Amino acid sequence: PADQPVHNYMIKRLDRRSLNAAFSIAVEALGLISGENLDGTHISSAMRL
Amino acid sequence: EKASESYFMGQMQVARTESGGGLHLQLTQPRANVDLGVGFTAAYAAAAL
Amino acid sequence: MEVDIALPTLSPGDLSALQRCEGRVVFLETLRRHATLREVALPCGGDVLAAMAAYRRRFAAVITRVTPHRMLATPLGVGGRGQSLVLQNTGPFDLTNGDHVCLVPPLLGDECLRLTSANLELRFPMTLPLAQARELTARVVARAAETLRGGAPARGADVVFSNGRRYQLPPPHRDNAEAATRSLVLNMIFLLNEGAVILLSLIPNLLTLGAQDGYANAVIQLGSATRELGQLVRQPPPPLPQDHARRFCVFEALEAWIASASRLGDTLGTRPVARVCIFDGPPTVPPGEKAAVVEV
Amino acid sequence: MEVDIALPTLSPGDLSALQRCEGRVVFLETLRRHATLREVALPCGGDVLAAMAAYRRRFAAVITRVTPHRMLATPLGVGGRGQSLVLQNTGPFDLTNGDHVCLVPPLLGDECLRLTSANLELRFPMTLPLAQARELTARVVARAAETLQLPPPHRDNAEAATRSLVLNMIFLLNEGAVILLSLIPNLLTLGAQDGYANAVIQLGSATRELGQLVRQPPPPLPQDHARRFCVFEALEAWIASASRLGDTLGTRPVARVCIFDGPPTVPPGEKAAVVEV
Amino acid sequence: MSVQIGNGLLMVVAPGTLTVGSA
Repeated sequence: PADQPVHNYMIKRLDRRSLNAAFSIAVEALGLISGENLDGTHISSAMRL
Repeated sequence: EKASESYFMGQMQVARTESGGGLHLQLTQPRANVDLGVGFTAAYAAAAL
Repeated sequence: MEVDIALPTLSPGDLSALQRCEGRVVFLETLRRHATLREVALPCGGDVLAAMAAYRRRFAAVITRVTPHRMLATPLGVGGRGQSLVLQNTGPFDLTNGDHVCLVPPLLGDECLRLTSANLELRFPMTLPLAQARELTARVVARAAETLRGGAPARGADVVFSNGRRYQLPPPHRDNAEAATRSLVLNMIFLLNEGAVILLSLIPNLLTLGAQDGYANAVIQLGSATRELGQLVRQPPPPLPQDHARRFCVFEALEAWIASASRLGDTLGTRPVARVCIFDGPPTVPPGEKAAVVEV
Repeated sequence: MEVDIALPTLSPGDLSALQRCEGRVVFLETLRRHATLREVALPCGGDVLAAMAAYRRRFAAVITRVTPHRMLATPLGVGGRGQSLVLQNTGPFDLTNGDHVCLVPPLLGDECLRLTSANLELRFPMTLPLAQARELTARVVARAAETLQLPPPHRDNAEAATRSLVLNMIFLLNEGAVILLSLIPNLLTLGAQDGYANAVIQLGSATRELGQLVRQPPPPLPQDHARRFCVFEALEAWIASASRLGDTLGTRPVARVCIFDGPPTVPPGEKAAVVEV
Repeated sequence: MSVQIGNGLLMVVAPGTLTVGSA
């Protein structure tokens, strides 16, 4: 006897990855960038820049 | 092939933590993927040695 | 600081069994922002010695909320100012308020979450107060030792009192193999025997002294200032020429024993990792439910 | 809190030398806020055992910055169990992520930072991982116990270390100890029927040369052997005493290395982050 | 009529720990 036409279903699950990277900033240079330790001199401005 | 892969990028975000004195900013990005074709859609040949 | 764990596609139903573990402590490898359940895992049955030794080469971390996507975890050692956290007690007996906790592997009848779905097993350690944890291992090994030499069948000493409810110390070779803790027994008995041997070889006359005066006077003058009977320790005979198969240098053995005893005494836990500071709750937490704690 | 170590004036030929020491640890005597450079200053090489015995009374402090005026520091452990800091690996061995660190006085001498501008010099201790500091202190105490890269002892403090050792050794022997000693043949006959048992016994274990020379009778029963039992007390004592042997001989570790980003290994002579325990 | 916008202020001053460590 003939074969009836066949039907089939299939599913694929997701795959999960991630990416990352570090950005560590120094200990003497953010409060010139945060302006806390900034003192008013013609020398510290250049260092903040 | 023309489209051998389905790819989803999540949303970037920052997670930060203090160590090594300074600040340690840590970028992350969750991302997922899953093939988009019945049967194999990629192969290699190993040409040289 | 916080790290999640890539939780593989396990199953329906069994995930709701993993969810029952929201206070157990698991050991990572390194502090990244992404781990995998594939690595934070041990054989459900393995020796307790090497597991206790591995518990140091790694970092500790507790399990906060677990979600079908992933479970989040917070480490213990690293951190700042000692934040608070929950710690589901799993021990054989409860832990009282205002004390310390230690982490020892499951010396007794093993427990493990047999994740049969993705074919892997998790083995969580135990949480015991320091006082009883310093001596439970001694109970296990003393039992094993008295069984070794074929002695009296029993004495009625396989019990430990704690907050009244006396524990029974379930019988051996019931849940685990007897070989689960035999390496610990060997490595701890052999070292003490070697220490006693080396000592008595240094001081031969130690035991022929007065059973109540010579020994006591020797110790009271040794712990005190430098009487030392000049050189109290005796002079050892010369050794063999290093090609004779019977060479025995006492001091080489002494160095070996010092090193090995240090290596053991380190990897035994017995160092507090956290301290209970419960507040607005029942005064003491029976075994099986969670409790508030501060890391040390 | 931040200890402030003051400085005299110095020639720039050595200020740049001291400036390259930004992660080494010093040893104060008191935890006053201010302190002068003369306070933290040891003589040149000498008395490794005595020096190690000195690190157990004063408490350490790592320095963090060097300005041409002052020199900051940090009390190592008085109030912090998570104070993330930096100290440079000044030993011969590189160290991996995870293990603790222990301070030991240097060897061979020649690791002395001489400042002729004030006729003083320092001796920064090296930093070793535990699994090796233990072996080092073991070798040194064992060698110095014989005189009842190798420097000799001085015999004026060796006896103190031998006392510290023999004391912990002698107090281990108790009524229980002889019971455990009564099975050395019963142990050796076991260490020949399986593999791991033969492995756990070392080769020159000084006890394979006892079960083959001396026989002992059944152990004498103790007094009141119907109520108490000695072996468990003996093993509790042994655990309690072995858990604090490296303390009385070497020194307790102070910090374990943690690294989030860089490669795990940090080769000698390079800075590396850490969290103190 | 007494609870948590000054008991607001009060609890969750919480999500501020760096106040960075760097100049």
